[PDB]
Amino acid sequence: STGSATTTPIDSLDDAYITPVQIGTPAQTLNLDFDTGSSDLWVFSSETTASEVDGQTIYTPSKSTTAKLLSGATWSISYGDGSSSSGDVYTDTVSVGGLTVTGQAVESAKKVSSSFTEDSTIDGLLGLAFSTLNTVSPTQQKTFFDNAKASLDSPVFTADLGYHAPGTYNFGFIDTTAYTGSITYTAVSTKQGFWEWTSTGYAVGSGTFKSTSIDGIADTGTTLLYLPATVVSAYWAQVSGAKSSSSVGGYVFPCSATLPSFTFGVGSARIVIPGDYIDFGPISTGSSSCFGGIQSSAGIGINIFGDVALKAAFVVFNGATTPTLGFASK
Repeated sequence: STGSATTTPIDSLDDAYITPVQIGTPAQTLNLDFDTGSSDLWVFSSETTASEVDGQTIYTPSKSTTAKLLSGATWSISYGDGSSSSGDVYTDTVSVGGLTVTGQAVESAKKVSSSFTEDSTIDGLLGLAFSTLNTVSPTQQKTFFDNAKASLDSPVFTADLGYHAPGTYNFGFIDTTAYTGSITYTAVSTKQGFWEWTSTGYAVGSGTFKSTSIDGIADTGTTLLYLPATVVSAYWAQVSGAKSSSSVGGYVFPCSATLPSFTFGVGSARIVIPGDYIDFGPISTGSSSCFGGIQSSAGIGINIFGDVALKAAFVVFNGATTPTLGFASK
């Protein structure tokens, strides 16, 4: 079996991407944030505190003839940004782009943090990291990909995120028309539950490539590219007027600037992030100071190849017995 679904930026800055997911019988369609950095499928629901719901589409399990309360099960998660959510658990039928899993754990929110409430375009998350990170207690639950794996033509999913435009998540096959040249595969560590790999280095604009090992995670659920402070300093040094701002919380730059590209290494291959992808617009409405898309990972504790990097590539999440990651230009 295979599945294929279109993923859409939630706003003009590509702050995140949503993908339609069918849950329950009859189908209830929710727009979820596919997140290769976490492993819970959770949704706004009929159970969510009313004051915490503001424009989102909810899952109503009492209206699904295939929904079953998972007795005694609860979940609670806190994300790298500082947001969180929690509730109970149903099992139900979940389909993505024509691919169906029966008995998927659907985590129903009773509480969500303000940042979720304030984001009317995201109805929940669909986690695609490794199931070892799933927060359901007392019995851990499997991710959608893990449940589907055995049925897929090939145990893979691919992420093809667009710059200011729609893209695609495919399950079970590689669309050879979606990329240029070849796919370079690179080793993955699952020891932290993430799609964790090691980049072979970087370049800034037309500058010389610096060979250096950068350990990080491929994370569709993170907007920006978070790298070591030395690397990030080297990048913003090439932008006149750029500076790290304590008050804003990162590197900012004059909106009139033209940004250089940023290249990262995958083995001997190279992925080029166009400079336009690194512009996240005014820090506040009407300001001529703009927020940068490459930021320091110091104090995160891990480097993050988020959307800024991944949308410059066709990315293969290979879930074979020994997982690997593949990157191609497009």
